[PDB]
Amino acid sequence: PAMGGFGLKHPPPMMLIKNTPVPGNITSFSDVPVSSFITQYSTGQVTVEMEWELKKENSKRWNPEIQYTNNYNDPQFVDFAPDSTGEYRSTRPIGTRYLTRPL
Amino acid sequence: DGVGNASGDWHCDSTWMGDRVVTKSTRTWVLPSYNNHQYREIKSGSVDGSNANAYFGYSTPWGYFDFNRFHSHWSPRDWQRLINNYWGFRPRSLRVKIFNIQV
Repeated sequence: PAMGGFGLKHPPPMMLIKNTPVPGNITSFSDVPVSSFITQYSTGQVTVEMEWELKKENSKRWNPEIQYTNNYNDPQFVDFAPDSTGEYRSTRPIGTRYLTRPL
Repeated sequence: DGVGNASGDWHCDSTWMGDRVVTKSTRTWVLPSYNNHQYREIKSGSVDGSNANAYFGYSTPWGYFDFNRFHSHWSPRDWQRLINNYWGFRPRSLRVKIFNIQV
Protein backbone atom coordinates (compact mmCIF):
# COMPACT_ATOMS: atom_id res chain seq x y z
CA PRO A 1 0.00 0.00 0.00
CA ALA A 2 1.06 3.63 -0.83
CA MET A 3 0.55 5.07 2.76
CA GLY A 4 2.83 2.24 4.09
CA GLY A 5 2.53 -1.12 5.89
CA PHE A 6 1.38 -4.66 4.99
CA GLY A 7 -1.06 -5.51 2.16
CA LEU A 8 -3.35 -8.39 3.07
CA LYS A 9 -5.79 -10.53 1.01
CA HIS A 10 -7.52 -11.61 4.29
CA PRO A 11 -7.19 -8.71 6.79
CA PRO A 12 -8.09 -8.73 10.52
CA PRO A 13 -11.94 -8.51 10.43
CA MET A 14 -14.45 -5.65 11.04
CA MET A 15 -15.87 -5.66 14.64
CA LEU A 16 -19.35 -4.04 14.99
CA ILE A 17 -21.26 -3.05 18.18
CA LYS A 18 -24.76 -1.54 18.66
CA ASN A 19 -27.14 -0.63 21.54
CA THR A 20 -30.39 -2.69 21.37
CA PRO A 21 -33.56 -0.57 20.84
CA VAL A 22 -35.62 -0.27 24.03
CA PRO A 23 -39.20 1.04 23.45
CA GLY A 24 -41.13 3.96 25.13
CA ASN A 25 -44.71 3.43 26.45
CA ILE A 26 -47.11 2.17 23.70
CA THR A 27 -50.84 1.82 24.62
CA SER A 28 -52.44 1.02 21.21
CA PHE A 29 -51.80 -1.36 18.23
CA SER A 30 -50.48 -0.09 14.85
CA ASP A 31 -49.11 -1.87 11.72
CA VAL A 32 -46.77 1.22 11.41
CA PRO A 33 -43.36 0.64 13.15
CA VAL A 34 -42.52 2.19 16.56
CA SER A 35 -40.50 5.45 16.38
CA SER A 36 -40.48 6.19 20.19
CA PHE A 37 -37.61 4.73 22.28
CA ILE A 38 -35.95 5.38 25.66
CA THR A 39 -32.56 7.34 25.30
CA GLN A 40 -29.49 5.18 26.21
CA TYR A 41 -25.62 4.92 25.91
CA SER A 42 -23.04 2.17 26.67
CA THR A 43 -19.51 2.07 28.20
CA GLY A 44 -16.84 -0.65 28.78
CA GLN A 45 -13.21 -1.93 28.47
CA VAL A 46 -11.41 -3.47 25.40
CA THR A 47 -8.12 -5.48 25.40
CA VAL A 48 -5.96 -6.20 22.23
CA GLU A 49 -2.99 -8.68 22.29
CA MET A 50 -0.57 -8.87 19.29
CA GLU A 51 2.44 -11.11 18.50
CA TRP A 52 5.35 -9.85 16.31
CA GLU A 53 8.27 -11.70 14.61
CA LEU A 54 11.69 -9.92 14.62
CA LYS A 55 14.69 -10.16 12.22
CA LYS A 56 18.13 -9.67 13.94
CA GLU A 57 20.98 -7.42 12.66
CA ASN A 58 24.19 -9.34 11.50
CA SER A 59 26.47 -6.29 10.69
CA LYS A 60 30.32 -6.37 10.24
CA ARG A 61 30.61 -2.44 10.29
CA TRP A 62 33.55 -1.35 12.60
CA ASN A 63 32.50 2.30 13.20
CA PRO A 64 29.48 3.44 15.29
CA GLU A 65 25.93 3.82 13.76
CA ILE A 66 23.15 6.52 13.84
CA GLN A 67 20.44 5.97 16.59
CA TYR A 68 17.16 7.67 17.69
CA THR A 69 17.83 9.57 20.95
CA ASN A 70 15.98 11.90 23.32
CA ASN A 71 17.96 15.10 22.56
CA TYR A 72 16.63 18.61 23.27
CA ASN A 73 18.34 21.96 24.04
CA ASP A 74 17.04 23.81 27.24
CA PRO A 75 13.70 21.85 27.39
CA GLN A 76 10.58 23.52 28.96
CA PHE A 77 8.53 20.26 28.98
CA VAL A 78 9.14 16.55 28.61
CA ASP A 79 8.06 15.24 25.14
CA PHE A 80 5.78 12.05 25.11
CA ALA A 81 4.40 13.01 28.56
CA PRO A 82 1.32 14.83 29.98
CA ASP A 83 1.40 18.65 30.60
CA SER A 84 0.13 20.80 33.56
CA THR A 85 -3.49 20.61 32.11
CA GLY A 86 -3.14 16.80 31.51
CA GLU A 87 -2.86 16.89 27.66
CA TYR A 88 -0.33 14.47 25.98
CA ARG A 89 2.49 16.03 23.90
CA SER A 90 4.01 14.31 20.78
CA THR A 91 6.30 16.90 18.95
CA ARG A 92 8.29 14.50 16.63
CA PRO A 93 7.40 11.86 13.94
CA ILE A 94 9.40 8.57 14.32
CA GLY A 95 10.52 6.27 11.43
CA THR A 96 12.18 2.83 11.54
CA ARG A 97 15.49 3.25 9.53
CA TYR A 98 18.64 4.03 11.67
CA LEU A 99 20.72 0.90 10.92
CA THR A 100 22.77 0.60 7.72
CA ARG A 101 23.50 -2.33 5.39
CA PRO A 102 25.73 -2.81 2.27
CA LEU A 103 23.89 -3.36 -1.10
CA ASP B 1 55.69 -30.04 14.40
CA GLY B 2 57.61 -28.44 11.48
CA VAL B 3 59.25 -25.57 9.52
CA GLY B 4 56.53 -25.72 6.76
CA ASN B 5 53.47 -26.16 9.02
CA ALA B 6 51.44 -23.33 10.66
CA SER B 7 50.94 -23.53 14.54
CA GLY B 8 47.59 -21.57 14.61
CA ASP B 9 44.91 -19.50 12.76
CA TRP B 10 43.57 -15.87 12.92
CA HIS B 11 40.41 -15.34 15.03
CA CYS B 12 38.91 -11.80 15.45
CA ASP B 13 35.16 -11.92 16.35
CA SER B 14 32.22 -11.13 18.74
CA THR B 15 29.35 -13.61 19.46
CA TRP B 16 26.20 -12.49 21.38
CA MET B 17 24.11 -15.27 23.03
CA GLY B 18 21.44 -13.92 25.49
CA ASP B 19 23.11 -13.07 28.87
CA ARG B 20 26.67 -13.91 27.51
CA VAL B 21 29.00 -12.16 24.97
CA VAL B 22 32.34 -13.80 23.79
CA THR B 23 35.18 -11.59 22.37
CA LYS B 24 38.13 -12.93 20.24
CA SER B 25 41.19 -10.72 19.38
CA THR B 26 44.31 -11.58 17.26
CA ARG B 27 47.47 -9.37 16.90
CA THR B 28 51.04 -9.55 15.42
CA TRP B 29 53.93 -8.71 17.86
CA VAL B 30 57.74 -8.04 17.68
CA LEU B 31 60.25 -8.85 20.53
CA PRO B 32 63.63 -7.04 20.93
CA SER B 33 66.63 -8.59 22.75
CA TYR B 34 66.58 -6.13 25.77
CA ASN B 35 69.73 -5.32 27.88
CA ASN B 36 71.93 -7.56 25.58
CA HIS B 37 71.03 -10.66 27.75
CA GLN B 38 71.85 -8.96 31.11
CA TYR B 39 70.08 -7.77 34.35
CA ARG B 40 70.85 -4.15 35.29
CA GLU B 41 70.52 -2.26 38.61
CA ILE B 42 68.48 0.97 38.01
CA LYS B 43 68.09 3.96 40.38
CA SER B 44 67.05 7.63 40.63
CA GLY B 45 67.74 10.65 42.92
CA SER B 46 65.39 13.74 43.25
CA VAL B 47 64.21 15.16 39.83
CA ASP B 48 62.01 18.21 38.83
CA GLY B 49 62.39 19.43 42.44
CA SER B 50 60.92 16.28 44.11
CA ASN B 51 62.36 13.48 46.40
CA ALA B 52 59.07 11.45 45.72
CA ASN B 53 60.77 10.85 42.28
CA ALA B 54 63.74 8.85 43.91
CA TYR B 55 63.71 4.97 43.59
CA PHE B 56 65.99 1.84 43.64
CA GLY B 57 65.23 -1.04 41.15
CA TYR B 58 66.16 -3.74 38.58
CA SER B 59 65.74 -3.81 34.70
CA THR B 60 65.39 -7.27 33.06
CA PRO B 61 66.06 -9.03 29.69
CA TRP B 62 62.34 -10.18 29.42
CA GLY B 63 59.21 -8.65 27.81
CA TYR B 64 55.53 -9.09 28.79
CA PHE B 65 52.01 -9.16 27.20
CA ASP B 66 49.36 -6.64 28.57
CA PHE B 67 45.60 -6.84 27.70
CA ASN B 68 44.09 -4.50 30.44
CA ARG B 69 42.37 -1.99 28.01
CA PHE B 70 38.71 -2.32 26.68
CA HIS B 71 39.67 -1.32 22.99
CA SER B 72 41.94 -4.49 22.98
CA HIS B 73 38.73 -6.70 23.14
CA TRP B 74 35.91 -4.39 21.85
CA SER B 75 35.06 -2.84 18.46
CA PRO B 76 33.52 0.68 18.59
CA ARG B 77 30.18 -0.65 17.15
CA ASP B 78 30.10 -3.58 19.74
CA TRP B 79 30.73 -1.10 22.61
CA GLN B 80 27.72 1.05 21.40
CA ARG B 81 25.47 -2.05 21.40
CA LEU B 82 26.35 -2.77 25.11
CA ILE B 83 26.05 0.87 26.49
CA ASN B 84 22.62 1.39 24.78
CA ASN B 85 20.89 -1.90 25.98
CA TYR B 86 22.25 -3.26 29.34
CA TRP B 87 22.22 -2.30 33.09
CA GLY B 88 25.55 -4.06 33.89
CA PHE B 89 28.46 -6.27 32.76
CA ARG B 90 31.25 -8.44 34.45
CA PRO B 91 34.28 -10.64 33.28
CA ARG B 92 34.05 -14.51 33.60
CA SER B 93 36.82 -16.37 31.65
CA LEU B 94 40.14 -15.77 29.79
CA ARG B 95 42.04 -17.97 27.18
CA VAL B 96 45.52 -17.06 25.67
CA LYS B 97 47.46 -18.67 22.69
CA ILE B 98 51.02 -17.73 21.38
CA PHE B 99 51.91 -19.21 17.88
CA ASN B 100 53.69 -18.88 14.39
CA ILE B 101 57.05 -18.02 16.01
CA GLN B 102 59.89 -16.68 13.75
CA VAL B 103 63.48 -16.00 15.01
